[PDB]
Amino acid sequence: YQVLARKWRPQTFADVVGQEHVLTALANGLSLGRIHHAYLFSGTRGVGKTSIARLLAKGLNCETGITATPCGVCDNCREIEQGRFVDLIEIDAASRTKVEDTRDLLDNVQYAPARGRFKVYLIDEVHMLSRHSFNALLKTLEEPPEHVKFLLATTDPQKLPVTILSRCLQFHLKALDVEQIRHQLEHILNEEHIAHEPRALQLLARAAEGSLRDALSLTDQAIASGDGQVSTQAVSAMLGTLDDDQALSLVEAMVEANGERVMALINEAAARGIEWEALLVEMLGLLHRIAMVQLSPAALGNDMAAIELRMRELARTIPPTDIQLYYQTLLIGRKELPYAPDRRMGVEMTLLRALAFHPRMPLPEPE
Amino acid sequence: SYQVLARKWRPQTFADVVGQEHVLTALANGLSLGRIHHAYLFSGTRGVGKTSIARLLAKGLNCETGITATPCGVCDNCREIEQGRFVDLIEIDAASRTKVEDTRDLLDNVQYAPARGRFKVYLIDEVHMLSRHSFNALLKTLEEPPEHVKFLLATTDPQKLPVTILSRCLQFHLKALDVEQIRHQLEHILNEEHIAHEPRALQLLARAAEGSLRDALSLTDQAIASGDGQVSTQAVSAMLGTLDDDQALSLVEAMVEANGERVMALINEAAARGIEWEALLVEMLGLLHRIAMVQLSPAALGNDMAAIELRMRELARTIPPTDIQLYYQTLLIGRKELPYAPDRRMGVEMTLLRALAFHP
Amino acid sequence: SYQVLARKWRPQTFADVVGQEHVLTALANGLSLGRIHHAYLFSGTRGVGKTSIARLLAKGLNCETGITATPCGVCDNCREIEQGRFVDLIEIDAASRTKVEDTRDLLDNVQYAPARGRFKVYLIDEVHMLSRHSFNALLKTLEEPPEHVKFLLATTDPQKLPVTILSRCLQFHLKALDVEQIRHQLEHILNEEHIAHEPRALQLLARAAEGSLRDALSLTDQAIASGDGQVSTQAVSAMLGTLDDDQALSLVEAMVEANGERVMALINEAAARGIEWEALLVEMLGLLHRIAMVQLSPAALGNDMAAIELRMRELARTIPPTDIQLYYQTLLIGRKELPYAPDRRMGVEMTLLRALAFHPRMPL
Amino acid sequence: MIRLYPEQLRAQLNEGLRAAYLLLGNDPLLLQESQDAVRQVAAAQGFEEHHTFSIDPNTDWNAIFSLCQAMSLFASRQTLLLLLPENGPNAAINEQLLTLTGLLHDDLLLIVRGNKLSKAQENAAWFTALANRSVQVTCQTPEQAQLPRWVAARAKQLNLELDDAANQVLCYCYEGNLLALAQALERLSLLWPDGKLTLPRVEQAVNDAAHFTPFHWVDALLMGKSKRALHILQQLRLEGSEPVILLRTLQRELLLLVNLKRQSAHTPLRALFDKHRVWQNRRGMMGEALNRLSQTQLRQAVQLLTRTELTLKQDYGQSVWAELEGLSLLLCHKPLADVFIDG
Amino acid sequence: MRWYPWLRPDFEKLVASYQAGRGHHALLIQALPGMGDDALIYALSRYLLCQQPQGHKSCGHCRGCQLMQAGTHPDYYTLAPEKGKNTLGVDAVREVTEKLNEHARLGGAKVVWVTDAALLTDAAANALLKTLEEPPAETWFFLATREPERLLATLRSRCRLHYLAPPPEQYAVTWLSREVTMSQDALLAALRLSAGSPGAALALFQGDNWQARETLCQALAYSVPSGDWYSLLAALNHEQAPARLHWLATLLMDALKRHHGAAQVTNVDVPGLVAELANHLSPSRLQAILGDVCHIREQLMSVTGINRELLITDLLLRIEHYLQPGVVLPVPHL
DNA sequence: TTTTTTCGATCGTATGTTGTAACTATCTC
DNA sequence: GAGATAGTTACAACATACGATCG
Ligand SMILES: Nc1ncnc2c1ncn2[C@@H]1O[C@H](COP(=O)(O)OP(=O)(O)O)[C@@H](O)[C@H]1O
Ligand SMILES: Nc1ncnc2c1ncn2[C@@H]1O[C@H](COP(=O)(O)OP(=O)(O)O)[C@@H](O)[C@H]1O
Ligand SMILES: Nc1ncnc2c1ncn2[C@@H]1O[C@H](COP(=O)(O)OP(=O)(O)O)[C@@H](O)[C@H]1O
Ligand code: ALF
Ligand code: ALF
Ligand code: ALF
Ligand SMILES: [Mg+2]
Ligand SMILES: [Mg+2]
Ligand SMILES: [Mg+2]
Ligand SMILES: [Zn+2]
Ligand SMILES: [Zn+2]
Ligand SMILES: [Zn+2]
Ligand SMILES: [Zn+2]
Repeated sequence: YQVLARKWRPQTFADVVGQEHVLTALANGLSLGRIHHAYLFSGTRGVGKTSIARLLAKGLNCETGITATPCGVCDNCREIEQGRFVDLIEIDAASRTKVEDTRDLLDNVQYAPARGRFKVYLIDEVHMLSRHSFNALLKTLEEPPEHVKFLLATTDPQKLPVTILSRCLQFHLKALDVEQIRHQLEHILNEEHIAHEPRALQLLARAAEGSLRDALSLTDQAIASGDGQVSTQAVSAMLGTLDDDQALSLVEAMVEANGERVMALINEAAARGIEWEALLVEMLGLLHRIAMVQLSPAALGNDMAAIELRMRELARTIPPTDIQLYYQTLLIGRKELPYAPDRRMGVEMTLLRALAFHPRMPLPEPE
Repeated sequence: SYQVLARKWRPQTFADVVGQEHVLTALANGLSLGRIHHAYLFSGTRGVGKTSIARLLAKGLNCETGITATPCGVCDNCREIEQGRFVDLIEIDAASRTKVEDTRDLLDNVQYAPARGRFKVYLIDEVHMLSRHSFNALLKTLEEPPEHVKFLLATTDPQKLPVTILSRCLQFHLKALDVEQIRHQLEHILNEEHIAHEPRALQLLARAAEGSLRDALSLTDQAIASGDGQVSTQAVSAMLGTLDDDQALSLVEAMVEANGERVMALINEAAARGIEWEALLVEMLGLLHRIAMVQLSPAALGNDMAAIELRMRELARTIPPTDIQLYYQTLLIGRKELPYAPDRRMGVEMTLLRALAFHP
Repeated sequence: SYQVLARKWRPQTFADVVGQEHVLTALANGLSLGRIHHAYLFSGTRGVGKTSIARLLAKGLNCETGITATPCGVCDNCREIEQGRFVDLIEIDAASRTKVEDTRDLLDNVQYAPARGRFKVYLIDEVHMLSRHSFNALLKTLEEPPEHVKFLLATTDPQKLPVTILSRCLQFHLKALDVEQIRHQLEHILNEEHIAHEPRALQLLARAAEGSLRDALSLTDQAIASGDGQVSTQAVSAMLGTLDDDQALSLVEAMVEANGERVMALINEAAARGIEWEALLVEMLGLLHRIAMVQLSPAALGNDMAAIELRMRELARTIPPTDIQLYYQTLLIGRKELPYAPDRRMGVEMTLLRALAFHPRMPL
Repeated sequence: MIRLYPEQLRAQLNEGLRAAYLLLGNDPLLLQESQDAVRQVAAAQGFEEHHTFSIDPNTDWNAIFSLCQAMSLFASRQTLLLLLPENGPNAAINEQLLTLTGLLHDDLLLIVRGNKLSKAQENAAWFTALANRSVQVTCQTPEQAQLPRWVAARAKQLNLELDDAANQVLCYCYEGNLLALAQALERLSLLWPDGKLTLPRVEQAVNDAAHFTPFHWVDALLMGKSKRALHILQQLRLEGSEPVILLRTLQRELLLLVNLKRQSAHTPLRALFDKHRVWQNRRGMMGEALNRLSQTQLRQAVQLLTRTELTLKQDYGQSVWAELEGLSLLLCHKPLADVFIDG
Repeated sequence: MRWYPWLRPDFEKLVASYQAGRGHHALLIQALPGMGDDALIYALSRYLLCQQPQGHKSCGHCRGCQLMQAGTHPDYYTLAPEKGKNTLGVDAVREVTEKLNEHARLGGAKVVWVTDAALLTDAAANALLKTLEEPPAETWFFLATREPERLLATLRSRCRLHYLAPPPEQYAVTWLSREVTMSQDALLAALRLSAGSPGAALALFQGDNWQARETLCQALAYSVPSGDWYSLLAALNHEQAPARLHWLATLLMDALKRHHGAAQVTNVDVPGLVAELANHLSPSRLQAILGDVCHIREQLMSVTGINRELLITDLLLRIEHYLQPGVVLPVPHL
C-alpha cells in the first residue's frame, strides 16, 4: 500500500545506513554539549540528508533532553515524525526563492519557541535561493538568537557564496556501496514478508548506483512486475540485461576468429530478439573489465565471480594491443549504429569488420 | 469535422494497444495487488503510445466501479475522460507552460480536494521542456504528495531530466514496435475501414514506419489521399520512390571497378528519372552488407535474391573484405551528411567521388 | 553550551586584532592627531576582521575619556557598544534593508543631535546590496554631512558601489591572515580553552583555512566535535579527507608518475561522492594547459591558484613538455570519445589507463 | 567656448566665473577635484544652494524646469549639477538639454559631468547654444609615460619624499586608478609622520588594484611584453570584461598585420602605412611587429582566434580565457608547440 | 507571388480532397525556393476562407474574399520572422495557439500559415506539437520547407507530406528563354545551379548576381595559376557569401568530374576555368578544398553571430597552406 | 587626429502610474 | 442625530528599465 521510500524513512540514528563519520560527529557534539547554530549537508541524491536533519531536530527538541539517542515515543518525536511539530519550520527554498519571503521569515526569528526548547529552521534545496536572499541571511546566520538553529541541505553546494559557507559546519555524505544497499534491501524485504533471491537483490543493488531511493523505486517496480515476488528472471527482464555468459561467449568467439560461431550466436540472439545496442554495450563493458584486470589484478569485482576464472584466462592470453583494437572497433561500430540500414545489419557489419582486421587470423585474401 | 486515422483510432482499452506487454502487465499487477505509486514516468521513441497508456491509467484510476485494470468505458467518468473534459484530470502542456510561475500556481492548488473522482490526476506532457526552476519546485511535492493526488509524466528525452526527478518516480520504457506488429495493425485498421489493400503495400509501409505507429498511420493516410482512395503497390512504391530494378547493383559495380564515367552517367540517368537518393544509398548499403556476409559463408546469401547471384558472388570473390568495409564506411558517412549538403545530388556525387579514390 | 568560538573570541581591543598593522596603525595615528575623515570604507575577503575593526573604531570614537585609540572598556559607553545597546551607534544591514523607503527613515535621523555621545556613528554593512535610489539618497546625505556624524562602511565587493560614493570616503583594504598568524591564533585560543592539541593538527587546520580566520575557527569546532573533545592529527586528517575536493590535481600527479594503484584509489574516492566525470576531465585538461603555459612562461600562473601554486610549479619544473602534450592529447581524445563509452566511469578509467601505459600511433 | 585642463581651472575661476561649466572625462579623481573647486568658488561668490540630478530615461525633467523657473525668497544664486549617462545623451536627452539651456538665468550656475563626448554628441543644438558662454575642462587619466611625473608632483605638494623604487611600485600597483593612488599616498602620510617613504615602507601598505582596457592588452601584444600582457589579461578577467570585445579588438589589428605582411614583400612600409591610415605614433610599434612575426606565424594565430570564436559562439565553452592566454603567448616569440593550436 | 504553369496539376489534386472533406489538418509542402509553393498555399487559403465557393475557385465577391483582398481577415494567421530577426520565436507561437482557442469571428474555417518551418527554434517547435496533434475543429495548418530532414522528428510525424517535382529540363529552359533573353549555355548553367528549379534562375538573372558570379570567376581564374587564394576575399566577403561559396564548390566539383571524365558539368558556360582547375590541381587537393568550402558554408549558415571576414580569411589561408607539398589533408569522419 | 560586443529564453528586484475598496468627515433631512 | 455623499488612505495590478545565468 504505502510506498517503501516513504514507509521506511529512518526514525533513529541506529536505522541510518552508512554515513558513520557524520553520525559520530553529531553524537559527540550532542553528548559534549558543543552545539553550533548552522549546519550544511551535502551529497548526491537519495543519501539521507533530510533524514539526518530530521533526526538531529528530534534529538535537539526531545522532551527527555538534548541527547544523541532520541526516545522516539514522546509527543515531540511523534509530531516530528508526522511533520506536525510547530517549532520545526521546514522551508522549501526551491519554491520560495524571493527576497520578500526571506525578509518575512527573518522578521519573526526573535520570538520564543511555542513548546520546544529550540526553534529549528530546516531549509531544503537552499541552492535555489536568489542572490539577494543569500545576502539577506548573512548577519542573522552569523549571530542568531540563543534559541535558534539553522539546518541547510543541498545537492549543489558549490553554488552557495563563500560567505555563507564560512558561517556553517559542513558535512558531506558519501554514496553507499553495493553491500550496504543489498543488506538494506534484504532487511526491508524480510520485514515485508516478500520472497526474494540473492541474484535479484545483487542486480538491483548494482543498478541503483549509490542511491537508496533509486534502489527502493526499482524494488517496487520489480515487485509490481513479479506479481508479489522478486525473482531473478523478472528483475533481469525489467532491467533489460542479458546473461553475461552469452556476451562472454561472443567475445571469446570473436577472439578465436571463427566466423561460424559468431554467426550462430547472432542467429540464436535474434531468435530471442536480444537488443543489439545492449549487446554492444555489454561487449564493450567486458572488454573494459578485461583491460582493467590486465592493469591491476584486484580490478575485477565480486559480482563477476561466476565467470571470474574465465576472464582471468583472457587477461593471461590477449595482448593489451588486441584488447585496445577490439574496444576501439566496437566503439566506432556503436558510433555509426544509428545511421545503418538496420540495427541487426549494423551489428553484423561491425563484427565482420572486427573479424576482417583480426591481428592474428584475418579473413582469407582473395586470389 | 473529418478526423484522420491517427486521431480516430486512439486505443480506448488496455486490450486495444499493440505491444508494450511488459508495461501493461506491470500496471495490471500493481492495480490488482493494491500497490499504487504516486509518480509514473513513461519514456520511449515517438508514436509508441505513451500518452495513450497514461490516459488509460488515468481512466482506470477514477472509474466509478473501482480501481481496476479493465475500465468499463460506459460510466460518466470514463466518457468524460475520453472526451477530454474531465474536471479531476488536469492535462498540462509543459512545452508551452515552462514558466516557474505556472508551476507554482499549479502546486498552490494541490491542497483542494478532487471534485468528482477519488483522485486528482495531473498529466504533464513534454515534461522535458520545463525549466530548471520548475523541476526544483516540483521536487518537494513530488517526493511526498498528498494522499488524493497522482502524477503522470510522459517524455521522449528522459536524459534532460535531472537525476533527482528520475529518482522519485517509477520509470516505464516502451520498446519500438516491430514490423510485424505495425503491419498487422495497419491491416486490421484498413479492414475495419473497408479499404482495399495489398500485402506488399502494407509491408513497404511497415518497413518505412521505422518502429513508429503514428508515422505508419500518416504514411497510410498520405497513400490513401494520393491513390484515389485505394492502397496499391504501385502507388506506395511511387510515393516512397522504391528502387525496384537493380540500379544499385550496377552503381556499386561501377564504383568498385573505379569507372568514373559510368558512375556519372548512371547518376545523371537516375536524376533525370527522379528517384530518391536516400533509398539509393540504403540499397547500396544493403548490397554491400550482403556481399560482406556472403564472403564469410556462401550459404549466407538469401534465397529471395536468386536473380543476381552470379554478379554478387563475383563481387564477393573479387573484392577483399577490407575494401567492402571501406565502401560501407564511405556510404554511411555520405548518408549522414546528405541533408546538410547544398543539394542531395551534390552530396551523392561527393560521396561517390570520394569512394572512387579507394583503388590502386 | 560553551558558546561558539567565532562569537566568543570577538576582538575587543586593538591589541587582540591579528595582523592588519597597516590599517590599525593608520587609524591610531589619525585618532591621536585628530585627523578624522567623514566616511570610512573597509574591503577584503571573508572573515578578515572588517566588522570587528569597524566596531572597535566606533567604540574608540565615543569613549567617555576621549577620542583615543585605546578604549578603556569600562565606562558605560564601552559596555553598551560591546553589548549592542548604544543609542548613538546605528548599525544598518543593507542586505536586509535595500528599498529606498527603508533607507530614508534611517538617513533622516541625522537632523537630531547625539544623545550621549560626541559623534553619531552609522555602521552600514553589506552596503553593496543597496539599490540605485538608496545610493542616491546616501550620496545626497554625504554631500553635506553634519560635523557630528560619521559613516563606516564594510563590504566585500567595493566595485559594485558608484564611483561618486567611492570618491568621498577613505578606503582600507584588508589582507589575508597568512598561515603562521592563523596557527598562532588557533594555538592561543585552544590554550585558553583548555583543549588538547598537536602541532600537526594546527598546521593542517591553518593551511586548510586559506587566509580566513572564521573558516579556521569553524574547522576547529568541527574537528573538536569529531575528536570527542580533543584535537588530534589523525582526526583532523580524516576530517579534511572527508571534505577534500581536489581529486583532479591528485589524479594528474599520480598519472604523471605512472602509479596505477593511486589512480584507482583516487577514482574510487571521487566516485564515493557525487561528481560529474566530464567535469573532472575538463578540470584535468585545464590543469594540464595551465602547466604547459607555466612552462612556456613563469608569469602564466597568477594569484587565482595560490592554494596549489607549489604543486603546479613542481609539476612544471619536473615534467618534460612532450609528456604534458601527450597527456593533453590523450585526454582530448578521451573527452571526445566519452559519450559513446559503455559508462562515464568506464570511459574515464579507459582514458586514464591509455594515458598511463599506452601511446597513440599518428598517421604517416 | 574655452578649453582648459584641471591645473588651469583655478586660474580661470580667479579670473572670473562663467555661466556653465562642462566636466568631461574618464577620471573620477580629476572630475571630483574640479567640481569641488568650482563649488567652493561659487560658495565664496554667494551660492549657498546646490541641487544634483541623474540623467536617465526615468528622469523627472518637470522638477528641473520648475527649479529653473521659480524664484527664491532669500536663498538665491542656485547651483545645478547634472550627471550624464555612461553611454551619453540621446535625441530625447538632446532636446531636453536644449530646452534646459533655453531656460537659463544669471543666478543659476550649471555643471555637467559625464564621459568624453564624440563628434556626433558634440554636434548638438544644446552643445552649440552654450559655445559662447562655456568653459570645458578635459580630465583624462595620464598614460604610463606621464604617470610618474604626476605621482612625483602629487607627493611633492603633500610634503613627502618618494624614492625612485617607491614611485615605480606605486605606478605599477595603481596604474589607471588615480583615486586609489591618492588614497594610498594619504594613508602612507598617516602611517609615517616624518614623511620619509622608502621602498620597504611603501611595499607593506600597497595592493594591486590596476585598471586596464583591451587596447592596452593589444598594445602590449604588439610590443611583445609577455608579463605585461598576462597581467593585463588577468586584471580584465577579474573586472569581468566581455571576451567578445577583446576578440574583436585583437582581430582588427591581427588582420591589418596579416595584410601588411603579405603586401610588404614588394612595397615600402611607409606607403602601406599611408594607404591604410595608420596613426603616426603607432607606426613605430607596428613596424617592429612586422620584424618579429613571420608568415608562418600570423596564420596559426588566426586559426586559434577562429577556433576560440567558434567555441565561444556555438559550444558555449568556458575555456576562452585559456585560449586567450595561449594566443597572447603565441604573439610573443615563444615555441607554442601547436598541440594546443589543433594545427 | 507569381502563379507558375506547373502548379496547375498539383493544386487540382489537393483542393479536390478539401471538396470531399478528406483533408488533413496539417499539410507540409516540400519544394525548392522559387517553385511557387507560397502561391499554392495562398490559393488553398483563399479557397478555404471563401463563404460561397464555386467550382475549385473562390467567388471573389463575398465578404471573405473582400477581407482577404484587403488583407485584414480575422481568421487568417501568418507566422514569419520579424523584419530584423532571422528566427521565429516561441512567443508568437504561444500567442497564436491561445488565439486559436476562441471561435472564429466570421463563423468559418481558420487558416494558419507558417512561412518556413526550418526557421522555428527548438522551443517553438516543441510548443507547436500539442496544438498540431489535436487542433480544434475547422482549423487548417500549412507548412513549407526545403529539407524535411532538418525538422524535428516529432513535428514531422504529425503532418501529411506533399512534394513538388521540378519540371523537365527542356521545359524549364524553354520557359526561361521565353521570360528572359540570354544564351542557351547561360540559361542551362543558371538552371543547373538552382537544382533545376525555375524562378531561382530568373531571380539570378533579374538581379546583379550574374555580375558577381562573373567577377568571382575572373578572380578565381587569376588566382589558380599564381596560387594566391587570399585575393578571393574581396570577391567572397559579402552578405550573400553562402551563394558564392556554393558557386565555388560547384566549380570545384565540375573540375574534379572533368578530371575523372564525364559528359555533364554544371558550369557549361566556362570550360576554360574548369579546365585550368583540373590541370593545375590534384584530385585529393580538390576534394579537400571542396570539403572545407562546404563546411565553412554550413558554419556560416548555421552559427548565429559568427564573423564572416575572419572565417573566410581562415579558409583562404588554410587552402593556401594545403596547396603546399607534404601537408596532411583532412579525412571525413563521423 | 580614433580604433569598443553573440543571441534566445527565463528569472528576479525596484519604481512609477492608475484603479478599487474601506473608513472617516461633512452635508442634508 | 442619523443616513447619505464626498474625500482620503491603503493595497493590488500593470508597465518599464536594469542585472544575471545557462544553453
Ligand atoms: N542512510 C540511509 N539509511 C536509510 N535509508 C535511507 C538512507 N538514505 C536514504 N534513504 C532512503 O531514501 C529515501 C529518500 O531519502 P531523502 O530523505 O530524500 O534523502 P535526500 O534528502 O538526500 O534526497 C528515504 O525515505 C529513505 O528510506
Ligand atoms: N501501442 C499502440 N497501440 C495502438 N495504437 C498506437 C500505439 N501507439 C501509438 N498508437 C497510435 O499513434 C497515435 C499517437 O500516439 P501517441 O499517444 O501520440 O503516442 P506518443 O505519446 O508516444 O507520441 C495514436 O492516435 C494511436 O492511434
Ligand atoms: N584580524 C582578526 N583578528 C582576530 N580575529 C578575527 C580577525 N578577523 C576575523 N576574526 C574572527 O572572525 C570572526 C568573524 O569576523 P567578521 O567580523 O565576520 O569579519 P568580516 O566582517 O570580514 O566577515 C570574528 O568572530 C573574529 O573572532
Ligand atoms: F530530497 Al534529496 F537529494 F532528493 F535531499
Ligand atoms: F511522440 Al509523442 F506525443 F507525439 F510522445
Ligand atoms: F561579515 Al563578512 F566578510 F562575512 F565582513
Ligand atoms: Mg531531501
Ligand atoms: Mg504523447
Ligand atoms: Mg562582517
Ligand atoms: Zn522523544
Ligand atoms: Zn468507468
Ligand atoms: Zn570607555
Ligand atoms: Zn468568396
